[PDB]
Amino acid sequence: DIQLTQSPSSLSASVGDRVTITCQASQDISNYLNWYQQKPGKAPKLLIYDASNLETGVPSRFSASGSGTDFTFTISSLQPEDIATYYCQHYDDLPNLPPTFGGGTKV
Amino acid sequence: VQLVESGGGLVQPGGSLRLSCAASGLTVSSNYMNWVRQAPGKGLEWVSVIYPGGTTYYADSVKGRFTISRNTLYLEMNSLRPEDTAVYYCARPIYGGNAGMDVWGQGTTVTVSS
Amino acid sequence: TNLCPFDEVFNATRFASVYAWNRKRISNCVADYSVLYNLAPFFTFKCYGVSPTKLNDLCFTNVYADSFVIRGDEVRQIAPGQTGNIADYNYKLPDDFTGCVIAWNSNKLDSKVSGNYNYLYRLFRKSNLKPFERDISTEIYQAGNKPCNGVAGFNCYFPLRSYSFRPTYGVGHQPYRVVVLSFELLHAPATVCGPK
Repeated sequence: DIQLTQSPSSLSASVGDRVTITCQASQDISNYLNWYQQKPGKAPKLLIYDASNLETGVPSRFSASGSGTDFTFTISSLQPEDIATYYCQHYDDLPNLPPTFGGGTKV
Repeated sequence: VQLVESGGGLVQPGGSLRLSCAASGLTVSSNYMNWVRQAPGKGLEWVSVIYPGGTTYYADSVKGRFTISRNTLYLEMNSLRPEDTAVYYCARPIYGGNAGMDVWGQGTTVTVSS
Repeated sequence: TNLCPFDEVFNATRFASVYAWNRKRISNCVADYSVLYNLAPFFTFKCYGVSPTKLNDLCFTNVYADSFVIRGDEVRQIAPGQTGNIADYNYKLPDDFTGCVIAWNSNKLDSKVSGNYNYLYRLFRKSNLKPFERDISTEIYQAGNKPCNGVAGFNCYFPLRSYSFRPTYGVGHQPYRVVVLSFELLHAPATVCGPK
């Protein structure tokens, strides 16, 4: 089935510098992309649900837009309060491809 | 909206166990209930899902050994293997284009001791 | 002189959506059932019950024909003994079946640069679909105990959603056109079968 790999997980950087994460696909997915922002000890909450479109209710401090089978997500600047871990997700339940989770990156 | 879970603890291998994800305030009759588990220090996994109609799809690892029962949600065990532990989560994943679908449970625990 | 208008079914500019499929009765024909294979390059040709050679020999009364448009990967769901999203809420196929299924690609004709948002499909429903019925009406769908108000907010949905097509997707998500034939048990004298 689809196999997902990500950028190097152990990324730490000073404030004001963009941080980039890349999600890769194996069996030709199409815009079936979610970004489940997660925090230690708590259940993940949806942040990006369909490709470029963003979830309403959060200030626009995250840049995410793409299509095809290779996707990129960028943070313009990382405030200290926003340190968390971010995953990659392909949502589906059809018999052809089951859903999978990525490796996960710690910022 | 709110979800509640209960049950889980000490158990011996070879003996079944019952998880009661008793939902409150959410219509369990017609919703895409989903079960996902979080191994300790590892990545998340997917287990099973249910449609509004009677339908069950299972992951690769749990082969014909898990059962999900549809105002409450139930899960059952069968000959629990040594390679099974950690927290479980009841999920109502986003379907369609509307926003606000995702709601998740707090947590649980399971361990095979003697 | 009177042949079934298979050309009308096979060559139609506009095809019906999945949730509202067409059914057409066929009676009083002599029809070339063998013309299909050499009619045009067909990517798939699969039938049940009767082998290809016995169609023009065995003689039937009435014929049922249906046609719609689905994406590439969900061709396998149209078969007895299979379950899924389409097989449960869009088009249910009975346990027994004596008809054939023909599915061919139509990527070039419909998908323009802007895309085709005309096609639709149904995603939410309360219960399974009985064999062989057709639905067109759409209305609010509630997921909460509180009765649904006029405004669909935080507990009320719009059950219908559409597709989007571009020429440059992959092989699996390109559009396809599906035509299903069927046969029926008879007690009136037969009327439709092969030429000599």
